[PDB]
Amino acid sequence: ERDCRVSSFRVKENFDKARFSGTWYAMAKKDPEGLFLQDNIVAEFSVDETGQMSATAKGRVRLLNNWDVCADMVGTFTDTEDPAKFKMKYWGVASFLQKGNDDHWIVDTDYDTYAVQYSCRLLNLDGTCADSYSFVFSRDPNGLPPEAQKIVRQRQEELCLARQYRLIVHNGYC
Ligand SMILES: CCCCCCCCCCCC(=O)O
Ligand SMILES: [Cl-]
Ligand SMILES: [Cl-]
Repeated sequence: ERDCRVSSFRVKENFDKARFSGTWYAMAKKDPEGLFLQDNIVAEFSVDETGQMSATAKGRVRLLNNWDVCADMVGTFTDTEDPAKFKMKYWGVASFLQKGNDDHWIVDTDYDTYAVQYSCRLLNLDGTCADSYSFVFSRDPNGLPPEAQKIVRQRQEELCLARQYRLIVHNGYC
């Protein structure tokens, strides 16, 4: 019944980069193929005078053969015609960390409590996403209040992802 075409997904009306700046703690993640950020994931958003949004992120990543390292990542956001949809160029402060360019959508936020982010890296031929990821962010590292949690669950369902998240732990690893 429900529409899972990426082209159908609503995103945050009149998204305000300035209001979104500051520290966001990842509470939950839906992983893409070949997942990178594992847990202890914290993002820092900024906007400069030209209106350009950028971010840094810290988190544990586990490169294969199970060697744990705290990745330090950088992202810069190129605007699109939709104020809530961006292209995010990202890299690690270390050369060998994963680099790339992903769609970065702010699906919903109230700026001071919760955010829902979404990226489809690759479409299916029917317009659904073949390879997606999504972060749920909280301003408070101890988690969302119930009213926000309930809104977020609705958005997770609208993205056709609600069954597919895992919780992100924060235990000072970094
Ligand atoms: C919120 C901006 C984060 C900086 C870009 C790093 C994001 C790349 C990792 C996301 C995909 C994954 O973690 O599997
Ligand atoms: Cl609930
Ligand atoms: Cl579920």
